[PDB]
Amino acid sequence: CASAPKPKQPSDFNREPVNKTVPVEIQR
Amino acid sequence: LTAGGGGGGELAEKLQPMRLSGSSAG
Amino acid sequence: RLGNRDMLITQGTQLDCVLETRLVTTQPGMTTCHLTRDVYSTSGRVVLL
Amino acid sequence: LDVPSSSRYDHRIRYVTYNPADVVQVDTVLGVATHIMLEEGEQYLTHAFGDSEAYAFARKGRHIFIKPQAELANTNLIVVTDRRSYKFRLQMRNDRNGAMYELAFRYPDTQARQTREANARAAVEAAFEQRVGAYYNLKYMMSGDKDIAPVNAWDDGRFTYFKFSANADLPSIYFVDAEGNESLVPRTTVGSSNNIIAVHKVNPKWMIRLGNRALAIFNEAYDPNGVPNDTGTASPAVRRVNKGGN
Amino acid sequence: LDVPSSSRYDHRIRYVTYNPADVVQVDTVLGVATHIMLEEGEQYLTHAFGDSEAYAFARKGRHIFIKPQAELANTNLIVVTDRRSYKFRLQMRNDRNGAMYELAFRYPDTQARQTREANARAAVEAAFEQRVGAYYNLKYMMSGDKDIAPVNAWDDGRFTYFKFSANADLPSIYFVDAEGNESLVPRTTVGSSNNIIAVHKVNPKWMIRLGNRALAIFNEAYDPNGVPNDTGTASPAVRRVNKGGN
Repeated sequence: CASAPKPKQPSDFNREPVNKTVPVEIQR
Repeated sequence: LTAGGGGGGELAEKLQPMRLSGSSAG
Repeated sequence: RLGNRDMLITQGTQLDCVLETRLVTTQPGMTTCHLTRDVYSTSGRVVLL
Repeated sequence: LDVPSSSRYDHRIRYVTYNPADVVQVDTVLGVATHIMLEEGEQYLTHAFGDSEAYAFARKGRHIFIKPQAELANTNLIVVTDRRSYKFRLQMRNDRNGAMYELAFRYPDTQARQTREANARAAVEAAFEQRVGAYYNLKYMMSGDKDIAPVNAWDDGRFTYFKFSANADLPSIYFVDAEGNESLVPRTTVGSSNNIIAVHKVNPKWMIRLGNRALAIFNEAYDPNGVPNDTGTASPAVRRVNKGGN
Repeated sequence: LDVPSSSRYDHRIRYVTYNPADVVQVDTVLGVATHIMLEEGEQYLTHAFGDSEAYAFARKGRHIFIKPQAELANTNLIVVTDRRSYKFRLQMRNDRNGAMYELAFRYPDTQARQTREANARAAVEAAFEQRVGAYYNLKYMMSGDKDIAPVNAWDDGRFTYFKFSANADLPSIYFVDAEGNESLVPRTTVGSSNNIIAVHKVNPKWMIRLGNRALAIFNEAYDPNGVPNDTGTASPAVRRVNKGGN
């Protein structure tokens, strides 16, 4: 009546963009 | 056709160290 | 005395990596982990890993 | 009959290129021990003098010394080795002048090899660094724990990249298929400060974990088709051709 | 034909710079022993004499002694080690004047090397002691036990420093993640009086413990960006280059 705990799945609410600024390495 | 002393063993035994050889990067 | 304190990592320095693969002990296998911080020399002046 | 040529420093040091279809002239005077070069990693089998008593032969691995011990010794040497067979025409010189202290060789096919390979490697490295003809997708979302969120994320149709600032800790990156299982993808680190984690795939959803902190990455511009890897390498400008032959 | 050049104290000590394409002239005078000294750790393979009996040979490690022992000692020596092949033209001198007692082989390549790393080390140490061009944070608050209180705490953007007075014991320093669990960080001690403990990170929350007294340090000016460490060292003035090659 027990099993291996699963790692925490992150919530799906405060979704936002990752690249607030353009990366430099892109040469842009 | 052709040619051809050592007394007090217990404490002394545990206090025996291990020496581990270092390693060099490749 | 230690030879060169810039190219040498003394015993007991902490390598603080993060595990990659989930670990199950039922059968003998191998693991894999990746570091998360630069490992400085004992002199604290060189990146060694 | 080839003849070795004098070096520009002293005439007792001479070079000649190995030639399988011709013999090499060796001009020795009495009382000099000439040291033949045999090229590195050569396996001696057997030799054969014209007069076994004319010259003194001694071998220590790949070193060959020759010295006359007979008057008027005009003979030849035939040494068979791992690959080639050397042909010498020994001749005694009675003036005791113009000796050769050693004989060293030049191998044509070998130099044709190395000189080609250096150019090939330089060209290959240049091709890799000169990357051109690429597009980048920059549409990525996060959801979850922003404490370990990367500062940038993108892809180039073949590789997906992540960038973390100086004071963050490099997490692990996990493949997420459609169903929701997590799995592993190989990762490599590139960048000036090793702050760029590069995985070797493109996927609509990534998973980022560090201990008990989790974050999800969505690829909002997933391309089912992508650019085929027809060059056989991480660049469009380098082939991958088979030394294997067989 | 390289001519050995004598020292300015006596003519009996001569120096010669090596050459792969030149033989060495040695005018052996009767009744003297000549010392030939190899490279440090040169591994002896084989010799060869134009006359085994005109000269007497003895070796120990990288040391050689040669002596005339027969009339008209005019032959050649080809002594070969792992690295090279020396060539000596042994001409016996008749009037027993102008002896050499040792011969030295300075290798310009090795001297050029030895000069290089010494200057490099001096420059590296100077660069480290320069220590200029940095910003320093002092927005730090502490909570809990003040009997383990450091007297000053700060960070230079790559390391975090704590300073303790002379009369206190040096505690252990612990890293706090966002969640609240603690973990280890490498530490090093620096200073004239070993009263600064430096950790290899800047983090928002530090924990200090000693027995059953616990102290927490808040970094209240946390910089997620930080300064990337491209130079590969603790200071931006020194690079870290790959000697290993391959």
